[PDB]
Amino acid sequence: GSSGSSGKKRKGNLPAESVKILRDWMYKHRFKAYPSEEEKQMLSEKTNLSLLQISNWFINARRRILPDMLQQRRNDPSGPSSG
Repeated sequence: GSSGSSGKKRKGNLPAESVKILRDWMYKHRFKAYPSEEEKQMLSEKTNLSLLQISNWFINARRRILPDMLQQRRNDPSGPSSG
């Protein structure tokens, strides 16, 4: 037996209650903070978001959350472009 669903909508950030689902995972995997088509699709079921939103959130989230949980002070200023 096989089946599926669809949904197209537009919304800003995600609701904490929902984020928790993503974060909780981003923590254990904080190492890379990059889920797989499977991981995302899985969480999207609990958060009720769209694969697009999932990864999208991780992007900016990995700039405030990842660094907030991992707290890895790399201190490596990527050289400029000068162009």
